[PDB]
Amino acid sequence: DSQIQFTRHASDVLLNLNRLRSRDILTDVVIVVSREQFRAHKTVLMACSGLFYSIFTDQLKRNLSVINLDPEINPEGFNILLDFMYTSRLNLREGNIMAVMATAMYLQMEHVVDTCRKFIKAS
Amino acid sequence: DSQIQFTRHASDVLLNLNRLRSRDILTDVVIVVSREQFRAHKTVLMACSGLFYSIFTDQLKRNLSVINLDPEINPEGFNILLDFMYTSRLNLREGNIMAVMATAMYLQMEHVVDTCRKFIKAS
Ligand SMILES: Cn1cc(C#CCn2cnc3c(c(/C=C/C(N)=O)cn3CC(=O)Nc3ccncc3Cl)c2=O)cn1
Ligand SMILES: Cn1cc(C#CCn2cnc3c(c(/C=C/C(N)=O)cn3CC(=O)Nc3ccncc3Cl)c2=O)cn1
Repeated sequence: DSQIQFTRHASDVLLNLNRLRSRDILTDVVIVVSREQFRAHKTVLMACSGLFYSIFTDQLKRNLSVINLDPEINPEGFNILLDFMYTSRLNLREGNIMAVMATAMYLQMEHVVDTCRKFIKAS
Repeated sequence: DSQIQFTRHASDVLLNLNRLRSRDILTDVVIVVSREQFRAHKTVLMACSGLFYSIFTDQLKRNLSVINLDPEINPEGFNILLDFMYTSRLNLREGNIMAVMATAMYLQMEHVVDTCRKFIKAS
């Protein structure tokens, strides 16, 4: 009938999902990146990453509780991207850009990769 | 270091969460409303509703897979609100406003209740 749009709702949801992550509430996977580990919600990972979408949509892998990433992936770059997934904010710096871009390619995050390219273009 | 804001990210996440709901992927609770049932992600419910937050944050209830709502709750009003949670869009109409408002009070959704009040004020 009469539709009403709430402009802050999606950001408020994402904030609250991040609050749950910070309390480890209903997290259902650990992502292992070399010597570090990061806990998350599979649904958020799938929503933000083609790699995680492809993993958890397969019935064969959906119920995995631990995912080991490629040993070459930089844990800092992963952490930057995980925080982006839950905040919409990307901490890109000359000192991290290459690792973040390579990690975003691996995670299949095309908009982040494109933004990294724009960052390179802007020096 | 250098922070970059992605303005469409939160809405894109929510869209993808709704796509998962529509495929029943990683849904982990059924909400029973009289003769109808609705499947959802607990994390989204907790993010959007004080009632569901209070239920699932308690360790006693966190692992419940079925929640029976009060038998007085209107399934249409619940469905409208569940769709709002996953879309940011509220379908309010003269024919549903009272049931939606009462349901939003029960679900502890203050911004929706306030919007219902504004709808009443605007006739
Ligand atoms: C080498 N290389 C490959 C790539 C790539 C790619 C394509 N690509 C696939 N998938 C994606 C993104 C994405 C956005 C991330 C961002 N902000 O950049 C989020 N996803 C998951 C998704 O679409 N999930 C979904 C779909 C439908 N229904 C339910 C769900 Cl959960 C995404 O960008 C970059 N470099
Ligand atoms: C009788 N009556 C009582 C009320 C009420 C109330 C307060 N109230 C409590 N809770 C809420 C809302 C809310 C917004 C919904 C909307 N769009 O209107 C979302 N929540 C869950 C939440 O804050 N979750 C959360 C918090 C912290 N950390 C993690 C998480 Cl998941 C919320 O409005 C209305 N009528």
